Amino acid sequence: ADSYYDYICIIDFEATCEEGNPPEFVHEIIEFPVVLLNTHTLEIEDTFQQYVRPEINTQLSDFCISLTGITQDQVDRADTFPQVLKKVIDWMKLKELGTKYKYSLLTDGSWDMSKFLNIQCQLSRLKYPPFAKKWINIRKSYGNFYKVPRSQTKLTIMLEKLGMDYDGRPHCGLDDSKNIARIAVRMLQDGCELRINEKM
Ligand SMILES: Nc1ncnc2c1ncn2[C@@H]1O[C@H](COP(=O)(O)O)[C@@H](O)[C@H]1O
Ligand SMILES: [Mg+2]
Ligand SMILES: [Mg+2]
Repeated sequence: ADSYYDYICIIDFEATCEEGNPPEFVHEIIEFPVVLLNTHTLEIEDTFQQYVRPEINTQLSDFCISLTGITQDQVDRADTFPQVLKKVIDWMKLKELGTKYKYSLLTDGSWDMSKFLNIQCQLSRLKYPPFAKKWINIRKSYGNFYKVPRSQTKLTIMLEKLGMDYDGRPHCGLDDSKNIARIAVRMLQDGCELRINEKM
């Protein structure tokens, strides 16, 4: 398996939303998961998961709660986005990412990590983190490696094509991140050289 990176960090956010995806509703991140994939052992070595308390639209819609399974009380008890991002940065530093170990972020598309983070950093008046400015977009990697159209790189289809079931609850951010990590593991086992393929 490709050992170009020592670790791959999979991040797939959940955000506030309304039914019908209205463009005037401003998204806030409500779940910040990180799955740490060891490229040498091909094991998920560790995970990070925190909910995040939205401030612009504090009350989750019924649609959002139904979609993600995240409840109002779970976000009520959560820390602010700046506090959660601080914890993520600490955790990554603890894992020695970017110092002892070479690493990349891996995502399920541009929206699913970068655009939500971009919106949220605007809202929180934070710099968009340089470490998140490039990533492996696994839909692009999968499409190019298995030679399938974009229509066939939906998360459930990627799993099904490879003889895998979805493990856990779809639209739980940590569970989606884990399933994306499972696909990445199989791609590495299959001989794919996963590489950064998208920049902001
Ligand atoms: N069907 C949908 N309708 C409205 N928003 C959605 C829908 N699917 C996903 N989203 C939004 O996009 C986020 C990430 O999607 P996902 O990674 O599939 O859970 C969700 O947390 C929602 O904010
Ligand atoms: Mg996603
Ligand atoms: Mg998700």
